[PDB]
Amino acid sequence: SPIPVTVREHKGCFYSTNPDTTVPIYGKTISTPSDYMCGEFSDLLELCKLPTFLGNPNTNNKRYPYFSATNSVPATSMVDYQVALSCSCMANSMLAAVARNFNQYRGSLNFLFVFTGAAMVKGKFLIAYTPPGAGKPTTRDQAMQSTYAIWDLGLNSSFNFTAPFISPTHYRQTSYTSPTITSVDGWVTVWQLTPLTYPSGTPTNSDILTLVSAGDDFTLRMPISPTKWVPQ
Amino acid sequence: SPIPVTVREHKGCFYSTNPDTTVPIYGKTISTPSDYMCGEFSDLLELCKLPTFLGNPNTNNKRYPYFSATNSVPATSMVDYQVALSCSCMANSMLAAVARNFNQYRGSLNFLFVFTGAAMVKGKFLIAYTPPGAGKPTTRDQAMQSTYAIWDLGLNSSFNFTAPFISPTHYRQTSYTSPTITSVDGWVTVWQLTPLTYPSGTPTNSDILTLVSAGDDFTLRMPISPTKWVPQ
Amino acid sequence: SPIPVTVREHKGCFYSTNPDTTVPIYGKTISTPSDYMCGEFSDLLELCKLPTFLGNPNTNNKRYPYFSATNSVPATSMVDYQVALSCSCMANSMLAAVARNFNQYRGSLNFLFVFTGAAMVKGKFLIAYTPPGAGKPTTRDQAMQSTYAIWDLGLNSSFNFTAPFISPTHYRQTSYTSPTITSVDGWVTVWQLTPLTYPSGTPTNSDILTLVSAGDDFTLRMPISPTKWVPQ
Amino acid sequence: SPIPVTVREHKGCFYSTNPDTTVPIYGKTISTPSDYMCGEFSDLLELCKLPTFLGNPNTNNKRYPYFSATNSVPATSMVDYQVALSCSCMANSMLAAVARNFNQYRGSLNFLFVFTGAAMVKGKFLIAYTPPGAGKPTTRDQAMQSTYAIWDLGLNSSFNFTAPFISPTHYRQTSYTSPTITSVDGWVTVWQLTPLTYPSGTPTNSDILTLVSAGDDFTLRMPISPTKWVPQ
Amino acid sequence: SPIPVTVREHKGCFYSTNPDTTVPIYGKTISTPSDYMCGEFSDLLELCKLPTFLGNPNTNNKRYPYFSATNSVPATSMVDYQVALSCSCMANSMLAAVARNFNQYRGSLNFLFVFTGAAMVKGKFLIAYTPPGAGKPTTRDQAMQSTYAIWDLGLNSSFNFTAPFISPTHYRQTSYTSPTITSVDGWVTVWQLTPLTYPSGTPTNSDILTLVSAGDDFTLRMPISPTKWVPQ
Amino acid sequence: NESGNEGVIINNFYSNQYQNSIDLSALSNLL
Amino acid sequence: NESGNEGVIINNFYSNQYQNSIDLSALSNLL
Amino acid sequence: NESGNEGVIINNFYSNQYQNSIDLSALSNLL
Amino acid sequence: NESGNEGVIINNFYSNQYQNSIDLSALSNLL
Amino acid sequence: NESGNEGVIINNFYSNQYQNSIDLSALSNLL
Repeated sequence: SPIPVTVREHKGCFYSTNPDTTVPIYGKTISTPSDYMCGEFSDLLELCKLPTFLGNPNTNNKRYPYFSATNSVPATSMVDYQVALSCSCMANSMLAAVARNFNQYRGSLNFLFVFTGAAMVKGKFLIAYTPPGAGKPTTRDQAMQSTYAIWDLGLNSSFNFTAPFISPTHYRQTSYTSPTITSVDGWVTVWQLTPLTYPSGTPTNSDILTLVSAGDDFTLRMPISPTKWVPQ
Repeated sequence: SPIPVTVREHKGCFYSTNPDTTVPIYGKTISTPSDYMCGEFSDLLELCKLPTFLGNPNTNNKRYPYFSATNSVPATSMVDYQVALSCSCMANSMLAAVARNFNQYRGSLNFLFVFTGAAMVKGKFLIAYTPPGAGKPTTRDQAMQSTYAIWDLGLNSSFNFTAPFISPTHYRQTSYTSPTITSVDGWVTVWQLTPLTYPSGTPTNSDILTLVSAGDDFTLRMPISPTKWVPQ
Repeated sequence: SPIPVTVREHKGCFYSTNPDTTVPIYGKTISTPSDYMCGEFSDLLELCKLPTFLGNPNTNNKRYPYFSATNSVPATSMVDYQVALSCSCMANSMLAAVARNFNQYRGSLNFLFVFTGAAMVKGKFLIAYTPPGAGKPTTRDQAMQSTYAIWDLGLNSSFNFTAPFISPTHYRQTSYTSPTITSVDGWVTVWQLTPLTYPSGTPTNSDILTLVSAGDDFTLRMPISPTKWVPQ
Repeated sequence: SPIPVTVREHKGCFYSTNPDTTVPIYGKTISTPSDYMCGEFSDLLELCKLPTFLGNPNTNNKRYPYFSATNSVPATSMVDYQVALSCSCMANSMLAAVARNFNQYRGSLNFLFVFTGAAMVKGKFLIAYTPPGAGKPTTRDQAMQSTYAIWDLGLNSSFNFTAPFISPTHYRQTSYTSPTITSVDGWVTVWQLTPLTYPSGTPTNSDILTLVSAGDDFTLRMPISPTKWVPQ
Repeated sequence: SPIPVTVREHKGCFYSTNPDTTVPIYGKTISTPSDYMCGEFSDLLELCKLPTFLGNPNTNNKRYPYFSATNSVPATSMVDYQVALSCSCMANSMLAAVARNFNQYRGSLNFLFVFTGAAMVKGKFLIAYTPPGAGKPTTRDQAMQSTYAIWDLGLNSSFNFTAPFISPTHYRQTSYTSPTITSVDGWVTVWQLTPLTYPSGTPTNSDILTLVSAGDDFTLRMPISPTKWVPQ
Repeated sequence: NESGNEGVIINNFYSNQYQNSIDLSALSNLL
Repeated sequence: NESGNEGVIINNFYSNQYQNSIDLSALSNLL
Repeated sequence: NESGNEGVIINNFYSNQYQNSIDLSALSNLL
Repeated sequence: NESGNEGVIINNFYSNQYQNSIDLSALSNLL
Repeated sequence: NESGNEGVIINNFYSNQYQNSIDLSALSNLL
C-alpha cells in the first residue's frame, strides 16, 4: 500500500555541492589495487606548509628569488612585502596558491630566510611585522617597535621568522581585492642593522633566498574557487 | 526496490511559515565563535517590560513626554489615555511596538509616573482605570469608583500603577482598528486630589515624565506583521 | 542517498473524505481555553432521542401538533402515520432530521403521546404498529392483531409506545423516496377503544400532543448529506 | 525535513493485476453481517470436481447426454471423446468451464458413467484411455492395450473411471487451439465387450448418462480470461 | 499524514544496469520444477577453461587446426601466435569468446598441444613465451631466453604449456584494437629442437592439434558487450 | 496464505477499519 | 476510538503542537 | 554473494512469491 | 522547547554539521 | 570524520560494493 508523500517546493532542483549520493550503474566491480604507492596526502594544509619561493622584482619586471644586499645603508630597505595573503609575492607560492581555493584564513604565518653569500662574509639584519593602524614604516627606527628579530649571519645559514595573527576578527579573508577594505593586514620589512661585511678577495654583493609557509597555527576554511586566469 | 507512494494533492506548494527544514549546499562549515558577547535576549516579552515613553500633545501637534500640572483644579484632568494597546500614546512605545508584531494580548499592564518638579514642592494625585460599560468619566468623583491610587508626591520620586486585565475573553486583540468593535477596553485617567503646592522662590509649573510597560502577567501570542508605514 | 519510489497511478488526486492530515502553517499556537462551558455532546445519537413534535394536518394545510379526539367512533381513526423515517410527519423532527444526514437505520423507534384534556375527563385508546405484508388497516379490529397497547387516560398524563424493528435486512435505508421499493416499512395507527368521556361543565373536544424519539436500540450509519432545500 | 527520493522510470503507470492496495474514502463503516448463510466455497477447484454433463451428438446437431447402446457390435464404438480439456464435450461442463479461466492443468481426470437401462437388462463395456504416439484406435482390440476397465452392468448403477496424466511436461495447457501443437493429449473410447442383453418384455435400446470431474489430483494455475463468446 | 520528500534531479531516468527490482503483475505463480536436469554451470569462468581449437592458416585462407611439421629446419618456425587475447587465433575460441563479453583479464593462460603423428615417429619441440620489450624473435636461439619447455614426443600424447602473466598493470584489457597501445602483450612461438624423425614405412608429414584455455589463475571482469558482427 | 493479490511487506497504512469493512456478528438534562 | 476521519498508522510527523492547537487550562540590567 | 545486479538494502517490498516465481520440487453436500 | 518553527518528528537527515553551522569555542619527507 | 561531502543519516541504500568500488589488496565432466 502506497505511503502518501508531500512533495516539497524545490522538487526538480540540482544542487552542485549537495551532500548526498546518487544512483550507480556498473556495480560489484572491484578496483585495481594500490598497495605499493607511498606518498598519499589526506589534508591540503599539510601542503601549504612547504616553502615554495616569493619572487623579488628588478627593472624589466623580471621578478627573481633573493632579497639581495650590501656593503651599507638602506634605504627603507631591503624589501617590503605585505602580509595580505594575496600580495604579488605570495601568489604563485603554494601557501597562497592553496590559501586561495579557500574563502578564509587564521593562524600564524612563517617567513624563512636562507643566506647565500660567501662563508668569509658577515652581516646582521633586523626583521619586523608591523600591524595596520599607522602607516608603512619609512625607517628601521620606525619599524623596530614591532615584532622582530635581529638575524646574525653565521654558520647557521637560515632564519625562521613568523608573523602572527594580530587580528580582531577570529578569521580573515584569503584575499579578493575589491578594495582594501579594513580586514587586511600586514607588512613585513627587513633592513640591515649593521652592514653586510667581507674581507679582501670576496664579493661585494650577495643574494639571500625567500620562502613563505603556514606555521603550526594556519587554518583555511570555506571552499570556493577563484579567479579564471590563463597565464601568460 | 521502489516503495509505492501516493502523491498528495498539494504536491508543488511552498508554505511560508512551514515548520520543516530544506536542503543545505555549503556543509561541515564551522561558524566564527562568539564567546565574549554578553547581552543575548532569548524572549521578546523580556523586552516590552522596559518603559520607553508615552508622548503627551500641545498645539502644534508636538506631542512631548510629561503629564505636566498646577496650582489647581482640573478640569477632567490632567490627562486621559486609554488603554487600547494601539492608542496614540502607547504607539511608538516598545510595549506597543512589540505588542503589534503579535495578534493577541493578555495580562496586566503597568503605568509608571516619575515627578520632575522642585524638591521644595508638594502635590497629590488620584489615578484610575475605568472599564468600559458606561462612559469616559467626566469628573474625578466619577473616576474614583474605579481601580486607583492616591499618589503622594514626596521623597520617593516615582509611582507604580498597573491597570489590570478586566476582560471577558481570556485574551484581547493587540489592536487593528477596523472599528472599535467591543473587545477593546480601557481608559486611564489622572487628576490632582489636592493641588500641587510650592513656597516662595519656586516654580509654578512642573512636568512629570510617562513610561508604559508589560507587568509580570503580560502575554503576546499569534505572530503576524502589521501595517506598512514609512514614516514621516 | 535517495530512496527509489514508484509513483502510483492516482498521483494528483484530492479525496474529500480522505482519512489523513495535511500540512500546517501557524504552529506552537495555543488555543483559548474552555473550561467553564458545560453541555458538550460527543455523539449525535444522544440527540435524536429527545422528542421534538410530529405536525398533524387540517384544511388549509396548517399542520399543527396534537392528535385531537372525541365523544365517539372513529372512523379508521384518529390518525395514521407510517413509519418510514422520511414521512411527512417525522420530518422536521430531530430524529428524522438527524436520521437523514445518515444512509441507514436500525433499532427500535419510540412514539410518546401526552394527553392535554381536562382532568375531569376520561378516554381509552388502542395503539398499534402494523407491518407491511397485507394493507393499511381500515378498522381497529383489523389493527389490533398487531403490536399495540390500550392506553387508559388517567392521572398519568403520557404513554410510551415503541414500534420495533420487524425487519428482514439487519438495516434499513433512512429514506429516499425514488419509489417505495420494498425495504420500507411501517404504519402506526391509533383509535379510541372506548370513547373519550366527560361530565357536565367540560369540554367536548380535546387535543393530545405528538413527539417521536430513537429508543435504546436506535442506530444511524453511513454518513451522507441529503437533499438541497431552502425552505419556504 | 524532506527525505530525497529517486523517482523511478514507470512513475505514472497503472497495473491491472498489481498486488497492492489503494486509498479509501468512506471509513469506520461497518458491514452488514452475515452469520446465517451456510454454503461458502473458498477454492474453485472444490467446484470443478462435481460432474455436470458431457453432451453426446445426433443429426440435427442436437447433442444430448447419454452414450446410448445395443444389442450388438460396434463399430469403433460407442463413442470417443478426447481428452483435450477444451473438446466439444467437456466444454460447457464445470470442469472445463473453470479449467478455462486458467492457463495450465495437471493431475488426473475422472469420467463417471451411470447406466439408465432396464433392471432386467445386462451389458458389459470395455473402457480405455489411449495416449498420443500412434493414432486413434480403430478397434477395441487396438484399444485394450491402454489403461481400461471392463464395466459389468449390474445392481451397482455407476462406474468410475479416471484417465491419468501421462504427460512429459509437469503441466499442460488448459486448451487454446491455435493448432494442435504436441502438448495435448488424450482419447477415451468405450465399446461393449459383450453385447447389452435383455429378455422378453424389455427394450431393445437404452441410454447411459455422461459426467466429467477433476479427481484428487487436479490442479489449474495461471489465471487468465478467455475467449469472448455471446452465445447463441 | 504525508511525509515531505525532496525530489531529486534525475526523477524520470531509466538506468539499464540499475541494481534494483521493479513492479510485478502475475504473482503467487509457481514455476514448473526442474529437479532432474543435471549440468547447471553458475560461473562463466568455469567455461573458458575448456580448450576449443585455435585455427592455423594456408593459402586459400582456409585456416584449419594443427601446427603441422617435418623432417627438418625451421625457419622461424612452426608458428607464432601472439598472446593478445583478441588475436586471429584465439577468436572464435571459447576463452577468447567469453573473454570478450568482458572489459579486463588477469591471470595465467594455458596452451595445450596434442601430437597426431604416427606412433613409430619421434620429434622434439622447443616452446616459448617472449614478452614485449624487444621484437618478435626471428630464431629459436633468440626465443629460448624466454619461458619455454622442450617437448619430447613419446607415449604421452599431449603437452601442457602455460604462458604467464608478465604484466605491469594488475590487469589487462580483453582486447579492442583501436591500436596497439602498450598494454598488450605476448607472443608464443614454437620450433623443433631436433627434427621430427620416422623409419621406413611412415609418413613424412604430420599434423599436431591446438587448444587454448584459462588456467587456475584466469580472471575476466567489467561486463560489456562487444563488436556487432553477422558472420559470414 | 494471504489475502488475495495483495502482497507488500508493509501492509496497510490507513487502518483496516478504514481500508475494507469492519465485519461484524449478530449527557443529561436531569430532574 | 480514534480521532475522527483520521486513520493512518503513522500519525503525525510535524508535532501535535504543530498540527492542531495546544489546548490549555485556566537578562538583566542590574543595580 | 547476492543475487545478481540487485543490491539495495531494502529488499523487496512485495513478496518473493510475488516478485519472482515460487519454485518447487517433485465444503460438502453430505449423505 | 524546540528550536523555532521546526517541528517534524524526523529531525534532520543530512547532519547538523551539514544543515546549520558547527559552532565553536575559543606525511613526511624525513632526514 | 566522514567521507567528504556526503552526510545524510541514511547512508546508502544500494550496497557499497554497488555505489563505489570494492577495493582490494595484492561442475565437471569426470573420467
